[PDB]
Amino acid sequence: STGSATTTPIDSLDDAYITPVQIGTPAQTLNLDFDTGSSDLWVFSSETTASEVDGQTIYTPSKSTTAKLLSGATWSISYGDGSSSSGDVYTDTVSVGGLTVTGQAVESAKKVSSSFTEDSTIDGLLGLAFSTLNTVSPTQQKTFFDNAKASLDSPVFTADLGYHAPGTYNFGFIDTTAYTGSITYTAVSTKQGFWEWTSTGYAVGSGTFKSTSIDGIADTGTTLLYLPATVVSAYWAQVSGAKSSSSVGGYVFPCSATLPSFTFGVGSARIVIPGDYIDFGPISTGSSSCFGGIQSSAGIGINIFGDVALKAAFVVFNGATTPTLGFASK
Ligand SMILES: O=C(CNCc1ccccc1)Nc1scc(-c2ccccc2)c1C(=O)NCc1ccccc1
Repeated sequence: STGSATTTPIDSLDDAYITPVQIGTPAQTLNLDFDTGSSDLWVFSSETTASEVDGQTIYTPSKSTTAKLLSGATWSISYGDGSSSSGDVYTDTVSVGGLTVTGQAVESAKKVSSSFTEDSTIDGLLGLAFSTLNTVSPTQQKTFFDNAKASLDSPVFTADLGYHAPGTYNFGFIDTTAYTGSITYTAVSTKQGFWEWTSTGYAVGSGTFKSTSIDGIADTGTTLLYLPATVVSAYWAQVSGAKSSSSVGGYVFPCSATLPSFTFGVGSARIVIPGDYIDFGPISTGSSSCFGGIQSSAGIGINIFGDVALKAAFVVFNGATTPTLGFASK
């Protein structure tokens, strides 16, 4: 089997991408944030505290004839922004572009934190990291990809995120028309539960490529590109007036600037992020100070190749017995 679905930016800055997902019988369609940095499929629901729902579409398990409460199961997650959610668990039928998994754990939110409530465009997350990170207790549950993978023509999914435009998630096949040149595959460590790999270096604009190992994760659920402070300083040094602001919480730059590209290495291959991808607009409405799309990972503990990086590439998440990651230019 295979599946394909279009993924769409939630706003004009590409802060995140949402992909429609069918849950239950009859189908309830929710727009989920496909997240290769986490492993829970969780949704706003009829059980979510009413005050914490503000425009999201909810899953109502009582209206699904295939929903079954998973007895005694709960879940609870927190993310790096201090945001969180928790609730109970149903199994139900879940489909992405007709690719169907029966018995998928659907984690129904009883509580969500303010950042989720305040974002009306995201009805939940669909995790695509490794199932070792799934938070369901006392019995850990499998991701949608793990449940689907044996049925797929090939045990893979691909992310083709657009810059200020829709893109595509494919499951089970490689669309060889979606990229240029060849796909360069690179080794993955699953020890922390992520699609963790090692970039071979970087360049800023037309500058000299620096060969240096940069360990990080391919994370579709993170907006920006988080890299070591030395690398990030090298980038922003090329933008007149750019500086790290403690109060804002990262590098800001004059909105009138033209941003240079940023290149990262995948083996001997090179992925070029155009400068415009690195502009996240005014820090507050009407400001002429703009927020940078490349930021320091110093306080994170891990580098994150988030959407800023991934959207410059066609990315293969290869879930063979020994997983690997593939990157191609596009
Ligand atoms: O958690 C993820 C992937 N899920 C991102 C997500 C999606 C929707 C809503 C909320 C979050 N990736 C990882 S791995 C490690 C971190 C991290 C980040 C900051 C501090 C400590 C750990 C993050 C993460 O939270 N990414 C999103 C993010 C939020 C705020 C600031 C930077 C990055």
